[PDB]
Amino acid sequence: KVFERCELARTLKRLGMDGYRGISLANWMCLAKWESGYNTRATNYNAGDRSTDYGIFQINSRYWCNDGKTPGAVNACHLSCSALLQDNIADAVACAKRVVRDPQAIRAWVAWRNRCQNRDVRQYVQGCGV
Repeated sequence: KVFERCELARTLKRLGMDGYRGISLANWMCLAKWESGYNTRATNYNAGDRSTDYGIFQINSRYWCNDGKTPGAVNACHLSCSALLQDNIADAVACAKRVVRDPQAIRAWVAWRNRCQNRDVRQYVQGCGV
């Protein structure tokens, strides 16, 4: 599913993401926007290390979910990577929360550092009623 901007903002809010571990909803929107264009079925293979990024937040198979084909990978969110390709983002949100409970928090995603950090992200939630 490809979410429309405000549709996703309210969906994330309902899921408890607004201010989760100090991360504003606007930051999560900026992350999903740059990672997948709000697309839950997006996938990106990384030929260099044999891992794959899954779903709306492009969560990597090396450390977060199990796809059974990534060498010596672990599964910190304890989910099948398939769970990250659902139209319903509840599991992807639970996993994204798991990711930010680590030392780097939101900085775990390089795309967030490149396109969201120290930037005006207000735009992402404007007019969405969140």
